Amino acid sequence: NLYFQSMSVGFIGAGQLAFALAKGFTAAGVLAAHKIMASSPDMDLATVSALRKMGVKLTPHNKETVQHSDVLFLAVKPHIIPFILDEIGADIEDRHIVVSCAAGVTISSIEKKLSAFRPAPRVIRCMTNTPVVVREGATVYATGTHAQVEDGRLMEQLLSSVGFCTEVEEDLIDAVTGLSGSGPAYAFTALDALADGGVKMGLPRRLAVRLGAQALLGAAKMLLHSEQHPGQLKDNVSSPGGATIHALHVLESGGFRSLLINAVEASCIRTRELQSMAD
Amino acid sequence: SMSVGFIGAGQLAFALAKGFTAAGVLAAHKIMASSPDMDLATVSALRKMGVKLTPHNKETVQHSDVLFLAVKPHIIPFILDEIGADIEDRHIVVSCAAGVTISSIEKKLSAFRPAPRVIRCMTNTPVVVREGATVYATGTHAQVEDGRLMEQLLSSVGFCTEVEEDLIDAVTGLSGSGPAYAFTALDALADGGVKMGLPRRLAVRLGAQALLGAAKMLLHSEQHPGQLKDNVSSPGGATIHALHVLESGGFRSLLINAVEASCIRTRELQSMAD
Amino acid sequence: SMSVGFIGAGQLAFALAKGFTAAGVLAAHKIMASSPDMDLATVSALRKMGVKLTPHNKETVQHSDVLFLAVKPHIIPFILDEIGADIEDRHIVVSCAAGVTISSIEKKLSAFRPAPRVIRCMTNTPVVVREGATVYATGTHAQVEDGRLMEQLLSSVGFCTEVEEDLIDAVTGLSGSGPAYAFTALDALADGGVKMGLPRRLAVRLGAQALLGAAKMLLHSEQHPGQLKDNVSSPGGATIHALHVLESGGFRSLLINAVEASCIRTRELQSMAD
Amino acid sequence: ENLYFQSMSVGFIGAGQLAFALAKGFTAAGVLAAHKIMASSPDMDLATVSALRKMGVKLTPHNKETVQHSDVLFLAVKPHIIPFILDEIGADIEDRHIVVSCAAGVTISSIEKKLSAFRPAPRVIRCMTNTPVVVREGATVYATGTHAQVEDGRLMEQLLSSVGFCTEVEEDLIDAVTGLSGSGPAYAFTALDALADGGVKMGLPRRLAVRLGAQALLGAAKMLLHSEQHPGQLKDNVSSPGGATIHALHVLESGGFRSLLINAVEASCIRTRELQSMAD
Amino acid sequence: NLYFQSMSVGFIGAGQLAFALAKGFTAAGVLAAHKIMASSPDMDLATVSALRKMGVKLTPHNKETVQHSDVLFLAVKPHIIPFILDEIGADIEDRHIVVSCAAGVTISSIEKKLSAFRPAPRVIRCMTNTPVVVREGATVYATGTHAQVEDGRLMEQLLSSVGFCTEVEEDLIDAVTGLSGSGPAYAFTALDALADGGVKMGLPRRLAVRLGAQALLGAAKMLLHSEQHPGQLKDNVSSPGGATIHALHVLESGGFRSLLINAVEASCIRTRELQSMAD
Ligand SMILES: NC(=O)C1=CN([C@@H]2O[C@H](COP(=O)(O)OP(=O)(O)OC[C@H]3O[C@@H](n4cnc5c(N)ncnc54)[C@H](O)[C@@H]3O)[C@@H](O)[C@H]2O)C=CC1
Ligand SMILES: NC(=O)C1=CN([C@@H]2O[C@H](COP(=O)(O)OP(=O)(O)OC[C@H]3O[C@@H](n4cnc5c(N)ncnc54)[C@H](O)[C@@H]3O)[C@@H](O)[C@H]2O)C=CC1
Ligand SMILES: NC(=O)C1=CN([C@@H]2O[C@H](COP(=O)(O)OP(=O)(O)OC[C@H]3O[C@@H](n4cnc5c(N)ncnc54)[C@H](O)[C@@H]3O)[C@@H](O)[C@H]2O)C=CC1
Ligand SMILES: NC(=O)C1=CN([C@@H]2O[C@H](COP(=O)(O)OP(=O)(O)OC[C@H]3O[C@@H](n4cnc5c(N)ncnc54)[C@H](O)[C@@H]3O)[C@@H](O)[C@H]2O)C=CC1
Ligand SMILES: NC(=O)C1=CN([C@@H]2O[C@H](COP(=O)(O)OP(=O)(O)OC[C@H]3O[C@@H](n4cnc5c(N)ncnc54)[C@H](O)[C@@H]3O)[C@@H](O)[C@H]2O)C=CC1
Ligand SMILES: O=C(O)[C@H]1CCCS1
Ligand SMILES: O=C(O)[C@H]1CCCS1
Ligand SMILES: O=C(O)[C@H]1CCCS1
Ligand SMILES: O=C(O)[C@H]1CCCS1
Ligand SMILES: O=C(O)[C@H]1CCCS1
Repeated sequence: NLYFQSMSVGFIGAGQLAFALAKGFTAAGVLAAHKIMASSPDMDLATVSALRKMGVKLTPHNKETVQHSDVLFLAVKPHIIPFILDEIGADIEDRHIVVSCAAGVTISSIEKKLSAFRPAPRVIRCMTNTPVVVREGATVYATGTHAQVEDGRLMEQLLSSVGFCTEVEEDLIDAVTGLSGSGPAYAFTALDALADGGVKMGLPRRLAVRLGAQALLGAAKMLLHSEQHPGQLKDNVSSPGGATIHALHVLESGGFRSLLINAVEASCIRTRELQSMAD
Repeated sequence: SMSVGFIGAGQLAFALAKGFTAAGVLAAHKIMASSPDMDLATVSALRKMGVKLTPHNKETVQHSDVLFLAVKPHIIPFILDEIGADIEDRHIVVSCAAGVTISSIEKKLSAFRPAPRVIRCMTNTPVVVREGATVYATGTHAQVEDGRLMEQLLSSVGFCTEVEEDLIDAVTGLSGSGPAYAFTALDALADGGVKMGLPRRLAVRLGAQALLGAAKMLLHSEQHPGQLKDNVSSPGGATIHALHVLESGGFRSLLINAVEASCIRTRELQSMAD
Repeated sequence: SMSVGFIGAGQLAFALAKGFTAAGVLAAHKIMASSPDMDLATVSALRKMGVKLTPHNKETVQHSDVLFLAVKPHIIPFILDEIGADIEDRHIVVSCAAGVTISSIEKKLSAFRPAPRVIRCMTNTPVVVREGATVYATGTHAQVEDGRLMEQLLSSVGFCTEVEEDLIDAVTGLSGSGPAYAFTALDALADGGVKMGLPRRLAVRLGAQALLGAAKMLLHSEQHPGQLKDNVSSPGGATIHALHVLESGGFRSLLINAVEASCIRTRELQSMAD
Repeated sequence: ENLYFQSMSVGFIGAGQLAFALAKGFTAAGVLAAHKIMASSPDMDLATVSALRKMGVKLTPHNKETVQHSDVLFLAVKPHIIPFILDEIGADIEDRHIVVSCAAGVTISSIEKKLSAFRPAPRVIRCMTNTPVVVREGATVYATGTHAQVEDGRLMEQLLSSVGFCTEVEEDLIDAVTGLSGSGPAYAFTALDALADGGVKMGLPRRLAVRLGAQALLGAAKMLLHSEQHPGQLKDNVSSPGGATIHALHVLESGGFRSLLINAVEASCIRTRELQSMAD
Repeated sequence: NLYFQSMSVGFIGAGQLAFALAKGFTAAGVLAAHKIMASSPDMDLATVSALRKMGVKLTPHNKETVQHSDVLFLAVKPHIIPFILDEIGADIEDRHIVVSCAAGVTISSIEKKLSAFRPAPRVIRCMTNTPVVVREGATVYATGTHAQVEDGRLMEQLLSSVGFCTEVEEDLIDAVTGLSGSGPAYAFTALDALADGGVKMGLPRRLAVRLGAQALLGAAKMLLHSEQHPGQLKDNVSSPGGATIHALHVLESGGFRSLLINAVEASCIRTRELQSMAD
């Protein structure tokens, strides 16, 4: 029974993430679409067209988003953030909570830019992922220097309506980016390959995609609702000498586990590397 | 009414001049190319087509309105110092050299006359069959009509779109080097056909036709390349068995490696220039 | 004046009917296709084009002069037992099924009427953009004009040549499965473009255009694919660096592996049929 | 012929494998009398020295004697020895000398800098050759230095063409030539050893396998040199569809055979550049 | 000063090998081109066009080649040999020496076919390679049951005019096929790759191809003219710590030697496998 009646939300940037969050927020019923505004310099985007059909207000002018909004999501690519902050810094007011969703971009770099215009900008940094669009996101956030305690509580309330959400220290966010930020892409890759495996063994592609996705969804839910180690859940599937343990062996023979560690590491390191180039 | 020149009379200049004249947008007599070796195979070819040839880059500049630089990247600075005093208000200088930045070209030419009109492009050899892939970036002093003239000319020999200059090194790694990746693949596919009993000539023809048709399908489709792949393979069938052996060798990762390596080498060469 | 039927209304039947009608060689109303699932996506598409649809394979046979079999290979014997008593002296039966031999088809149809006119072909999905690659072999009772009619029809949607039947399983591994190899390559090349900073849409477009143009160059050239590769790479340049990383992963061997695996699976499936 | 009646005196500083191979080639070509060649080394107990002596080449421990004897003077010592050599006999280089450095990686610039401290216009040529000059099938490139006369390059090409292929190049290609044709014979000997092992594994006597493998390589190389066709086209002409050769080419491809040869040319070229950076 | 004045040579098959041998024989001066006849069912072949320009007599009819010829080379693909022998078996005469160049095809299988028409066919089996076209071939031959001692001597004389030639026991020929029969293709592959290596390091392709080919030619000649082991010749190239030994290491790290053994083995095994399918 959650609903933010006095809250206006804006998105600077109207792409994949702004669409996913706006769709998730409106489906959760915590925000009416007409209380959301998004800005983009390209109104011929498929996400812009989708946001319009939801009822979200659209404008080319970032200043209009700022003037409309209380909670302001920065949903542009990381290298665009400093340009955005230069553009609307003079328009940030005491009432604004600035939530940066940009990969890698530090609270410090945002606060430095905005502080040149008005002291004490209220800044929150978050890392989320596209499954907020089906209200099953994974979101972490860190509060900035001037964020009030009620600001973090409000953001956790809002972002919990579209999936898991918890506060972290900011120095964990680049690693979260490599795990759950990039994570859905690892899963989409895995599901494409599992479906290819099903097709190879005789299944129609449509059925293979449905079954592989249901298997992943079910297993993830089991782990979330269980207190047992994933190794123990794995042990429950494989009967001695059976089909599953034969398949697990071929995964191990290819270093399957190491590839996933490699992936989380590479996304995290690239996230750190990009920000060091920014600074 | 346009007059076009090429500094350099090698593979790219031939490919572009053959495409332009085949497209009809340019008559061979409006094209002049220069090279210090007038006994080159490509120079002989351009002569048969009707293109004017000269050893003197100054003559090419004097006749051209649009001037293409089609020499190797390390030669661009030498060329710019030889012809810089000959550039005029009318000239559009189109650099085709891999890696060479608009800034480096504009710096050299500005020592002689301010506001040189510079465009940088990355194209590829299939312009010779009017199926090239071309991107271009406009310089500080290019007029808006300069970019439109450029896009009109290069669209006649393939795909053409404007990009920001900071994308061009990556384009080089993808569509600039791309034809070589395809020629390697076609040689190997033909070897596979021969191993399974096909005459070499038929294998080359079938492999090339298969790649051409698939590329055309993807260009004409709004569907994802993975969806088009799913349409080929029946469950349990021959295609999905072959796709597995490609995946087992990391086929996808090799092509990613290639684009990266070409792009990185392009960036590395230009850092050496600067 | 020709009437064409398809038994099966799936991906291949759609692709061939779209190519035929786009080529102008066949009006959509002269084509009938049958399928047991009239709520298929491809069946809806054929209906929009003007193709006649029916659930009854007998109706397709009754209207067709040329009859394409475009069902999965394990279904061919079932189809031949359902329609065998309906084949006539006028019919040319064109089997498109992977692996299925002319001998197996002629044996089944001969139980009903002697001298069935049978042609086996291997084509691919790019017939839908009239750039298919098709081979065909004529059966024991096909007249000489039957092969010429077949080549005329299939040349309208791509390359077409007659082969001995014992080459068709290898052709399957090369140009039949080939589009899937190209779609995989194009997905990966686009990923490489994105890694180096290109938007995904531009990377897909440039990669596909590069492969299309290179394939067209090879088809229009008498030069060896290795010679065309040599023309792309400058000494020390970006392309030769990328070619090295392809060679280091055994890129060529993977494509040979793929053709072999598809051909072998085709042979294996037909041995299972027999 | 014309070079023979030129009665050239040749010297080698260094009496090792390259000096032996060149001396053997020049004398077998009839361009030089063995006794018009002089070679020096501090180690007069080397096998190459005994072979040179048996040939009739003049041997001396004293590099100055080689210089004074010579009209064309080959520097055939290890790359890191070249600067010591140039310090030692630099004062003995005369205006009549053509100094030909064979040393891997050593630049014309580095040599001219040493020698210019003594006479102002030392005539320097840099070359890269290989051991098959010993059977007059060498592969040789050379670049002319700042003060080499046009006749000096032509004389050098005449001389080195008598023992194989020879062509002028820009100096900045020579490190790459080193990795290809300089080191190349060692790749070929490795390949010939391995091909012979393959012959032996399949049942051939070793002597026959070595002979057939070497003859195969020689004939294939000669074909390519005498053909205007691409090596891939010549390869295509060997393999029938489904046949033995295309099966063998597949297993080469599956091992990255091509990439190994690229790796080798690269590795030798890079090592050549890396040593010279250590020098300069 | 060799010349076979009373010898007429025929080729059944007018493809790559017939062209290479006819070009080699005529360049050696041991045969006039007009004393050579070749037959093929396809007179629109590039090799047929090349043979015509040399002066070689051409016919579509294999029977004409047989009637013209004394020495008859079978230069068709191995699976065509039994069809050929059926076709012209009745036309073999006492004077004919039948030389089969077909990979894998045994003397026994040829003699069995031809003996059904006339006893004691004179059969020689040979394995050669395309460098006979530059008179640097590598050829072995085995004499059949009814070949006279002068027949082998004559064939060794003829084939020695286009390269190395020696007699072997027939059971060595499949292995020779894997080594020197297929060998030129291994070399063309190696030269293409070496040239790519030169281009990568800055050489023009034309120069790189010329230098790589000269290097291989020179090294092979050195080995042929030396009594030393190839390992010893290799040692003479590499100075301690130098460029060559660095390159040899990277070849060894990739198992370069094993790939060449693999190749000879695979060609030999395929040659045996094909013939077992023939029989
Ligand atoms: N897509 C994902 O999976 C997630 C993305 N993120 C972060 O969200 C941000 C955006 O990601 P996507 O939405 O995927 O990017 P996207 O590229 O889909 O949308 C980007 C939007 O920014 C707009 N834009 C460009 N310049 C602008 C300007 N000057 N003012 C306003 N809008 C401008 C573009 O027109 C486009 O609408 C990035 O920083 C990314 O790290 C974080 C979590 C997950
Ligand atoms: N060939 C390709 O696939 C493409 C090449 N490019 C770029 O085009 C340029 C040349 O490419 P290619 O034509 O392949 O090189 P190329 O080597 O075939 O032709 C180069 C031409 O420049 C001439 N040249 C050398 N010095 C000269 C001088 N001082 N004045 C005038 N002409 C001179 C050479 O004689 C030769 O004719 C390079 O910058 C390359 O990056 C870009 C896209 C594709
Ligand atoms: N899709 C491709 O890339 C190509 C496929 N082929 C061959 O074409 C045939 C089919 O290929 P796709 O169209 O991809 O299969 P598909 O599965 O897309 O269409 C198969 C059609 O057969 C219909 N069908 C099933 N049982 C039937 C019956 N008893 N009577 C009539 N119709 C029936 C199915 O309902 C479906 O519409 C296969 O033999 C395949 O080897 C050959 C070349 C290329
Ligand atoms: N061996 C080869 O394959 C080729 C060698 N080269 C170059 O030729 C040069 C020598 O090569 P190798 O003859 O193989 O070396 P090597 O070591 O066989 O002969 C070197 C000779 O230098 C002599 N030497 C050492 N210090 C000396 C000094 N202070 N004064 C005079 N002589 C001295 C040694 O005693 C020995 O006789 C090297 O620079 C190498 O890069 C280049 C082309 C091919
Ligand atoms: N190309 C090579 O590197 C070498 C090939 N060989 C052997 O030589 C034989 C031929 O090899 P290539 O010449 O490369 O084949 P190829 O395919 O170049 O020439 C084959 C010739 O046979 C002709 N032919 C087909 N049916 C015929 C018939 N019924 N009567 C007469 N001629 C007919 C074809 O029209 C063509 O002219 C094969 O058995 C092969 O094993 C042996 C040593 C080396
Ligand atoms: O014992 C096994 O592995 C079976 C149970 C899980 C699916 S297969
Ligand atoms: O894989 C399949 O189902 C067939 C499709 C066309 C070539 S093989
Ligand atoms: O490799 C090269 O020399 C350039 C050719 C076009 C793309 S990069
Ligand atoms: O077709 C082939 O591969 C044979 C040719 C000569 C060596 S084996
Ligand atoms: O010592 C070395 O390896 C040099 C001699 C051969 C070419 S490079």
